[PDB]
Amino acid sequence: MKTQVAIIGAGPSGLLLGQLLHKAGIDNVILERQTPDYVLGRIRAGVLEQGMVDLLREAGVDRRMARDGLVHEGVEIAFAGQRRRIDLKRLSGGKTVTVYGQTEVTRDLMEAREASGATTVYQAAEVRLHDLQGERPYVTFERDGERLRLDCDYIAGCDGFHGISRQSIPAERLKVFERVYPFGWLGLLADTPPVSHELIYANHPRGFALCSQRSATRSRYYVQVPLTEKVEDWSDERFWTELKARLPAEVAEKLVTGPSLEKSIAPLTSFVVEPMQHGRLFLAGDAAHIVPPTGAKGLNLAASDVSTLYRLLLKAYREGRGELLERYSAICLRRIWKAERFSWWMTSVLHRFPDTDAFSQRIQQTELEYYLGSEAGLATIAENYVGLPYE
Amino acid sequence: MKTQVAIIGAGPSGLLLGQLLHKAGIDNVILERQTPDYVLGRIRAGVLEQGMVDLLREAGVDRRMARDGLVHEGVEIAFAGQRRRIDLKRLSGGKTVTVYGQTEVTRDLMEAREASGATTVYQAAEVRLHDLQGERPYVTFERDGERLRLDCDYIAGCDGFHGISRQSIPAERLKVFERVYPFGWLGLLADTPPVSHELIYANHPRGFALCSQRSATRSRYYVQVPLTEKVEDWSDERFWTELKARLPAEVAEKLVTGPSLEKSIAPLTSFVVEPMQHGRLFLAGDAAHIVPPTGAKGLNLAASDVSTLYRLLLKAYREGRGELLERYSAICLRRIWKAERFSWWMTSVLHRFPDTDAFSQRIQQTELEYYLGSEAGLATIAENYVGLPYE
Ligand SMILES: Cc1cc2nc3c(=O)[nH]c(=O)nc-3n(C[C@H](O)[C@H](O)[C@H](O)COP(=O)(O)OP(=O)(O)OC[C@H]3O[C@@H](n4cnc5c(N)ncnc54)[C@H](O)[C@@H]3O)c2cc1C
Ligand SMILES: Cc1cc2nc3c(=O)[nH]c(=O)nc-3n(C[C@H](O)[C@H](O)[C@H](O)COP(=O)(O)OP(=O)(O)OC[C@H]3O[C@@H](n4cnc5c(N)ncnc54)[C@H](O)[C@@H]3O)c2cc1C
Repeated sequence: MKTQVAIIGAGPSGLLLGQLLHKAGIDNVILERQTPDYVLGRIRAGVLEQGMVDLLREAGVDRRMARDGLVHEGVEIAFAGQRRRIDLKRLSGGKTVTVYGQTEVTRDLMEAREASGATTVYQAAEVRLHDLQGERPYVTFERDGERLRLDCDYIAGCDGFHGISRQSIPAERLKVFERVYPFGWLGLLADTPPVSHELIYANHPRGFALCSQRSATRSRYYVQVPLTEKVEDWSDERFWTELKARLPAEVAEKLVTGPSLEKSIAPLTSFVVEPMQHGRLFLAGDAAHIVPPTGAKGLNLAASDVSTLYRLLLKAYREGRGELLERYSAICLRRIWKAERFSWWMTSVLHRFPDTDAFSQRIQQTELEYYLGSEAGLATIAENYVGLPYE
Repeated sequence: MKTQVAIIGAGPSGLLLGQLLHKAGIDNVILERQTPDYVLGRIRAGVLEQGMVDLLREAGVDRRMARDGLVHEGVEIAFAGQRRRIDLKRLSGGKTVTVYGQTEVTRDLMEAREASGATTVYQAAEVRLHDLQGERPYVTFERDGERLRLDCDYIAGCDGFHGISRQSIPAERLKVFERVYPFGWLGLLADTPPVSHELIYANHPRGFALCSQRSATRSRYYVQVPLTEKVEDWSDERFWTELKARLPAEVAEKLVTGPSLEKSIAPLTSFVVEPMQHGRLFLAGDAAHIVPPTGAKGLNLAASDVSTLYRLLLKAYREGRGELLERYSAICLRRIWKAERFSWWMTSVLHRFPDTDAFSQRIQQTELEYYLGSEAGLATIAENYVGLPYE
């Protein structure tokens, strides 16, 4: 079989890229290792930037989002017995963020792709990339025991952190920057109304806690935990008790608890690879970088990578300007490093780090007091949170 | 002998406090371990905040400063082959900083004190504090072999980092926060015109460099060096060569070099003690806290401590409101921690740290790119640099 753009991965990056290209008349095939069900089971993201919201509209998949998404104008940070609200809207110059589950976005894209008739191969096993530096690269995979070959012009590696694409680039061509945090986030999804109409990030002596939501009757909560913890050691009962201990009293008493629909631990890490391309292979999303969830940037960076790749591919196909593709990495990395810096900052001021001396603890506390008390300080948080401009 | 306020230390803190109190009619005695000459030999500070400038006027010692000081409206940061100017004036809402040597400020204060006839005892050896928690504390010292006693109501410890005052407070009453940096600043004072009309802080792969000044014909330069260095290993020739290697080409070629009037190494440290008082003893300046020189806050924090102590002492004596003195520490510490956080931030983004991984190096570079490229980011630097409001 042959196509123009082969896409490895049917997570949000691959689906979004596939939809945008399909609409512009550029044929693409998506190869996914898992089943549609497995992909739909991943909870993940809840916060979307306006740029991503606009990209969904451009891809014509925003109906359900416009109806069901919750536009947030502010966010709250609680520390040392204080609760400070950051008016994102006022401080960023009118921008806001939208709360809409990653599961929902993925479902919308999958339904749109299914309807268009564009090619998608689930359970595509043993994907291998070939002749990346040639003019005719190809992808081989197994479907029901038989090895098939897919010829194409370009390959978009949208296969996440553990994908085959980043592994297909000669190791000596890549420079990796990585940082592993000494903690993870234990998350719990409950069919209960959220404790607040806005998100609450809490810095507490026992560790970080976050009150988020999915809708008016579905909440998502997180608590920082050591990497040595096992989810089976955390009953719903223990989670609720611990969550309450980390929140302000007035917030903790209005908390409606309930059984969990989902519970899991996500370890925190930062990861960046430079460059993000090799010959005809271009990496996008988690395949090229990981950000700790504290700043809500992961999916949102996947969106800007895809927006950039789609626009460069359009010029290559429609305008015959293939030279512009060499610029992909430089353009993406500028935004990636700034989002990484913000996600790192947020993580360092909201979490409890093991083996922290007295000086560092005081500085951490003073960072919050200063940034949340100064108009200039609040503005740096707000502009980064709503998301920096796309290039 | 008897006095109202005994002041330990004739550095800028003690002299400034002594002058303000004398003018308000509150008698004070200053005890200094060294000679006037030794004190005058310390180069130190070059940058003053507006609050300190205003306090000098209030103390009636601003003539020479108003004539000789240089008002700066901006400052420059050079990194990765770029030179970025921070318009302090525009970004802070009209505030600026004044460049006037600490040696000059000290000389002005010493001449003013000498003229007023207020008591100052130089070469006051073996100073000891007594009955701090009593209603009648006293100070003993030796002058020309004979031990004298000085009775007083209050004692102001303005004796710097190695003073006797902080050592006179029961160790279990104090909580110390400290951080030692793995480098020092090798400074050089030259009788040459400065390379720029504004300061240049430079982050370079070889390490930090700073281009400062004292007047139109006297410059002060610094380069970051390991703590294992000896000033005798650094000839003027080696210093100039190294300085040039760390500055942008265009700046390095306009550099007028010359023999040094003074050369010394200052190690970098952060130090805070809580509280800053014990009974009738109140600590001010370096006796209570040390900030790395990167943010130019040391002398400037000494000024706000003194301004607060003077105003509280005025109410105690003039208005009989002695209870207000219990508030000294809380008021000072709020400003101290914010200046410490800024001095720490400045130090971490401008210096080369040993054993820094690739991720940290990129984040350091991105911090500069973001803060110097965003209006909100530039404003946080500017408002902190000109100095946060006095309480
Ligand atoms: C707890 C948590 C909270 C988060 N919160 C937020 C938030 O609020 N906002 C935000 O912006 N981000 C958030 N993120 C991040 C966001 O979820 C991710 O960045 C996003 O999933 C990345 O999308 P992707 O398509 O690049 O990769 P993925 O979602 O990992 O999808 C990659 C796909 O490729 C498939 N694949 C893998 N290997 C192969 C192969 N060899 N062959 C073929 N197919 C393969 C995989 O099965 C998968 O379907 C959060 C993440 C977590 C863990
Ligand atoms: C390289 C460098 C650059 C700097 N640059 C700046 C700048 O640009 N701007 C800024 O704000 N700050 C700067 N600082 C800091 C500033 O110099 C100090 O914070 C300031 O000297 C503190 O004043 P002080 O009076 O509290 O203490 P000091 O200046 O140390 O004076 C204390 C006095 O007490 C005396 N004393 C000591 N022990 C006793 C005793 N036992 N009995 C009696 N007398 C005693 C000492 O001899 C001394 O005279 C810089 C510092 C350095 C090292």
